[PDB]
Order: sequence, then C-alpha cells, then structure tokens
Amino acid sequence: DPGFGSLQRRLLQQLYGTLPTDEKIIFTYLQDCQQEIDRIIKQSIIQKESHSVILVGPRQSYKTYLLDYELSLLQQSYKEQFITIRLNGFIHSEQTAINGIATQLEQQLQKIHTISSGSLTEVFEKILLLLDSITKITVVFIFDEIDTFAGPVRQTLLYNLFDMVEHSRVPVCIFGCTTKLNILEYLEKRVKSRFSQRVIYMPQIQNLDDMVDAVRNLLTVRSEISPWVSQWNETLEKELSDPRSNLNRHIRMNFETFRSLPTLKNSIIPLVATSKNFGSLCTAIKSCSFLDIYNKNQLSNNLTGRLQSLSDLELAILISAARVALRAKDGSFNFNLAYAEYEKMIKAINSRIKLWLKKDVKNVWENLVQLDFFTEKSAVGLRDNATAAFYASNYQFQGTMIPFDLRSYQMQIILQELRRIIPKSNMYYSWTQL
Amino acid sequence: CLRKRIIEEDDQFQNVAANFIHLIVQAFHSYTGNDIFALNDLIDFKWP
Ligand SMILES: Nc1ncnc2c1ncn2[C@@H]1O[C@H](COP(=O)(O)OP(=O)(O)OP(=O)(O)O)[C@@H](O)[C@H]1O
Ligand SMILES: [Mg+2]
Repeated sequence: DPGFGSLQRRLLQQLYGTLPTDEKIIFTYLQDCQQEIDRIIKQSIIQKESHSVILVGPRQSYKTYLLDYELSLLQQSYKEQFITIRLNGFIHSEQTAINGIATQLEQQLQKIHTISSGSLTEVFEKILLLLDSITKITVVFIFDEIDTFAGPVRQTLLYNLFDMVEHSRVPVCIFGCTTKLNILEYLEKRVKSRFSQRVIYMPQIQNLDDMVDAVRNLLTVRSEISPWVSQWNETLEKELSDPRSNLNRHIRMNFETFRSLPTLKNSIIPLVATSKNFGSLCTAIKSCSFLDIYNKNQLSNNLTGRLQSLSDLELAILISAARVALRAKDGSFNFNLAYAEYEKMIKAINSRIKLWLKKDVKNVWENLVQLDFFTEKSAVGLRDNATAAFYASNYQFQGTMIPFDLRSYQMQIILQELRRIIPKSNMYYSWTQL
Repeated sequence: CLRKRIIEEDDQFQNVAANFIHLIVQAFHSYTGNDIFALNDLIDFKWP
C-alpha cells in the first residue's frame, strides 16, 4: 500500500511541522501573535525601520516557530533585503557573542554579494564601525535566551545592541526570546532606556476547543496526495466531533495536566508511525490504546515503577531505612542503624526468611543509593553551571573520607508513601506503619 | 573446564548450563536484584 505510505509520511511531516512554507500550519490561537510579529518584521525588512522587541513565553510555546515562519515567509520575496544573525544565550557568552556576530556577519554578507579577523578589541570595534557608525540591508538579530545577557553585573552587549537599534543608520531588528515574565526588571536602567519596551507575551491555550482545533489542524490532510485522504479526514472528523471519543478524552487529560500541544504530538507521532496499514491506523486513532501504552512507559522509571523492580531483600532494607528515618528528627540514618532495624524485623517475623549478613547487605545498600532511593545528607547534587561544578570537583567532601557505614543518608521516599503502594498481601507490609 | 572434566572422568550440556544459571538466580536474586552484571560476575566465579 504505497498510498498508506504517502498518507503516513504526510501525517508525520504535518506533526513535525516540516511542510513547505505556503503549507505551514498556524493555530487559530496563535494568529494574532503571528500577525504582530509579521508586522514588526515587515516594518524592519521592507520599510527599513529599526525595531526592538522581546518575545516572552514558556518553553515550547512557538516563539522560535513563529520567528522562523516569518523569516522564511520574507525569504521568498525579499531575499537580498536582509541578513540574519542568530545568538543563543546558552551557547554564546559575553565575549564569544562578539566573535559569533562577526563570523555570521561575514558569512551572511558573502551570501548576498575581514570583519571577523583580529583580537576581540579589534573585532568589536570593527563591528561597531559597521553598525554604530539603492536601499540599506536590514540586519535581523534573533536572540534566544536573552535573560542570560541581562545579568546583574554588566550588560555590555545589550547596551551596544539597543544603542544600534536606537542611534544608527543601518536598520536593525532585534528579537529577544525568553521564558522570564519579569524580563524588564532584569534590564539595567540605561539598557532599559535604550530599549523600546516592546514586549510580546505569547498566547496561552485558554479553552479545550483551542486544543481540539489545533489537533484538527495537525491531523487533517488538506492536499490530495494520497487516495486514503478523504476516509482519513472523515474518520478524524468523526472522532474529534464526538465528545465521548477516546481521542477527545486524551485531549481533555492533556488540557487538565500538561496543556501542551508538543506533549500531545510526542504521543501522536508513534501512534501514526507504528501503524502498518490504513485500517490499523483507523483502529489506532479510534481506540488510542497506544496513548495508554505510551503514558505507561513515560512513568515506568518514576519512584512508583522503580519500587516495583525491587527484590525482597532490597524492599526489606528500604523499609528498615524508612523506619529509622521516620523515627529520627533530622530524617537521617546510616547503614548500621538500618541493618539493626532489618535484623530486628527479620527476628520478629521469624519468631511470629533468611537473615543476610552486613557484608552482603552492603551490595543492596549500594544498589539502593544507585537507584536514587537514598541520597547523601545535605548534598547539593548537580550544580547549576560549569564554574560551581569545577569548584566542587576540587574539594574533598567529608562524606567521602569516612567509612560507608557511618555516612548520613536521607530518604527520597517516606514510609507513608511506601505503605500507600506496596500491596497489602506483601510479606513486609505490616512494618510500613510503625 | 567442563569439557576437560568430561574427557578426564549436546542438549544435555545446555540443560546443565541452564540449570546452573537458574540455580544461581534462585540463590542470589535477593543479593543482586535485577542486576544482569552482578549475576554475570557470580556465574563466572561459580561455574568452574
Ligand atoms: N523551524 C521549525 N520548524 C518546524 N517546527 C518547529 C520549528 N521550530 C520549532 N518547531 C516546533 O515548535 C514546537 C515548539 O515551538 P518552539 O520550538 O518555537 O518553542 P519556543 O517557545 O521558541 O521554545 P524555547 O523557549 O525552548 O526556545 C515544537 O513542536 C518544535 O518542534
Ligand atoms: Mg526557541
């Protein structure tokens, strides 16, 4: 069935958004923001007016998608009118962004028709000579994660960028993107004064009909590139119009928990791709049993699923450690006290099962630390940045120089949570109460 | 080691190997948990 292959491929690239530009899908709740971004970028590229605007919205809220759609829209009709410089706040640092701007400037100006050669002082003053200072070429700056350059110490790059926006003869468009709602408070006073205070907040999903209409936009094939298109559109419209269908129930569950269309797309894609024929795809979209299987797999390495993989000695040691941590006031325990509780519990069970020695319980203890059931007391864990991690790697911690049986640990799961989802018919269930 | 002791004293050989593996699992699953590598180590130490 090559027609099913064509329909499956079309549905898959609609779900990945990799359509041609004229066929790109804009959701109805995203349309006002898309028009506002289109007006700003058209006033920059067509009409040579300088602009400064920060896009504020959560992750996966189509900030990059709308900007890329607008730039590819103006790419096909005004190609020689503008160049694009892309900076990302994670990849680029305050010194490295100068070199990135210079290298993108030379490779973008060689694409239409050196600036990037020398030390950092020379490169920066050459960029300033080009920008600080027929039609003029617009320079569009796309600044992702712009909050990292609005720091508390100094904001040199944002100062010079907004100075180029407000006081230069080359027209420049600067788009910032961030997740921080209070991005204007991050800005220094002179940087905020040079900024235009134009902040666009990305639209959120307000009602369930927005999610259903977006799913309808994603899964309806609007071109007749397969013979199965009409039946697929009919069955999809039948499932979406029915309020009691399984797909509507999954959309409602997403609206109540995640409220994220990329989250739903990540489940819809293997439902579409794992089907082998047209009727199998129709049964899959009518039942959505694969969505249940996917949801079960997404939770299988959580705290609930990791406990169900434990052995009887592992579960007994974990219960004993949770008992010792509950009785403690700092919630702290070690291997010796947990082994004392374990041997007490085994004696009171066999008085009313093999007792293992401390040498063999050492391995189960190490596995429980490895599976993130226990953690070291007041441990910071993974550091935020490379500098603090580098500082931590050059320090010898006091919990790594004492013997293992005296190291203080704290529970990632408490005894009440242990009682909740260990089954009532289990052997050690009675000792989850204290 | 196995063939050297058969000489010095094919489904049957698979039977005794699988029975050894099941005995190792039944003796040390509470010790190893579901660690494949720990049971591989115990099999390699206790086979000869
Ligand atoms: N150029 C693109 N073409 C097609 N789909 C894209 C493109 N850029 C992003 N997407 C898709 O858009 C969805 C999320 O939007 P996007 O990546 O724009 O989020 P964002 O709000 O800019 O994110 P962040 O704050 O993390 O940078 C995802 O499904 C992603 O795959
Ligand atoms: Mg982005």
